[PDB]
Amino acid sequence: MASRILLNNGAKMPILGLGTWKSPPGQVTEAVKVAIDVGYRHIDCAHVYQNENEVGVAIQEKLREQVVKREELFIVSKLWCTYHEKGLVKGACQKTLSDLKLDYLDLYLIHWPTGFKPGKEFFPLDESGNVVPSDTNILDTWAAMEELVDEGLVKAIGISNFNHLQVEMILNKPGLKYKPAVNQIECHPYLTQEKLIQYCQSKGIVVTAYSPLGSPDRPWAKPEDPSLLEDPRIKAIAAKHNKTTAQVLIRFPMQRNLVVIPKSVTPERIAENFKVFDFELSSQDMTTLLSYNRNWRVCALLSCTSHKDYPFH
Ligand SMILES: NC(=O)C1=CN([C@@H]2O[C@H](COP(=O)(O)OP(=O)(O)OC[C@H]3O[C@@H](n4cnc5c(N)ncnc54)[C@H](OP(=O)(O)O)[C@@H]3O)[C@@H](O)[C@H]2O)C=CC1
Ligand SMILES: O=C(O)COc1cc(F)ccc1C(=S)NCc1ccc(Br)cc1F
Repeated sequence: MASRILLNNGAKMPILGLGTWKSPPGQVTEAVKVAIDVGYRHIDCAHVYQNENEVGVAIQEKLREQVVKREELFIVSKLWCTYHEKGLVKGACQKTLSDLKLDYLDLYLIHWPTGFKPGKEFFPLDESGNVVPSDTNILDTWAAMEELVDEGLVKAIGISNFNHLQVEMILNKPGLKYKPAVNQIECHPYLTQEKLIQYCQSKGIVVTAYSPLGSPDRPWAKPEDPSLLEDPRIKAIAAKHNKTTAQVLIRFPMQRNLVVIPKSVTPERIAENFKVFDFELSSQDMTTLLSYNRNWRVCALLSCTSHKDYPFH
């Protein structure tokens, strides 16, 4: 399969990227170096992941090594919730740029639709454990994102964890200058996202699927939770194709015209997850995988559920 998808900013985005949430800082530099060596050209980052400096060391070394050219990389990061303020967005982007050793990002996302009170804490809480909101809305945050394009800091802007009505708000913004290029959302066989995907695709927004393996390392995992990688129905499809279950789980979103960003810090798995361009799931395989939907989310957070803009129900 073709390795890149065309965005509505005219640029092409690699459909397979390396995720970096939870990648330890002492491991992620090697992970990214290995990823680039074995063919990855897209890295998904975020300031809140607390490892962009170390990701950046890897990127810079591979650029300095001339393993790749900067134009061939597609580096994504995300504006954290405590920086949804006019006067904070540029500096947040610039900190990410400085950490990543870059002079531009290929794509910068509003990480979650919810703004939180600015300050040192990423999740400022009241004394009863509720997140403390910001008054700033997604439209004003979007205007701030548009300025970053116009200043040359980012080539594309987009959104993440926006629900249907929030995407629509963005698209219906008075005076909208740049449409979102991407909506990055959780998506896998247990949370198949057909409705939100069709809406976004119908509007020309590319969807990136996060947690495609079900985020087995999520810190709130419980032993009784469903496990994609261990689901014998998925293992059976993998066996039929002489591929791993992870490879099926990665190929699945690719054939839905999604971008997908599996995370690993294990060199062998980083390579395994890239070897997904030489096999095809049938339509029956695809529909069978879709049938496993159970509306199950890795990423949700009780402390944020009363925020006016919390996306999920
Ligand atoms: N926008 C947002 O709000 C969010 C964005 N994301 C992004 O999406 C990325 C991917 O999602 P994430 O939640 O990290 O989880 P994934 O679904 O990518 O699962 C990662 C886990 O799977 C393991 N794994 C990777 N490859 C294999 C394999 N071939 N066989 C078996 N196990 C494997 C990893 O282990 P190991 O590393 O030990 O090899 C790790 O424990 C994130 O890292 C982040 O970049 C994720 C959540 C939210
Ligand atoms: O968020 C990520 O990329 C990956 O996950 C995280 C990554 C981090 F570095 C820190 C926290 C999270 C959490 S707890 N994320 C879930 C979450 C955060 C905010 C809101 Br609004 C809702 C929500 F569900």
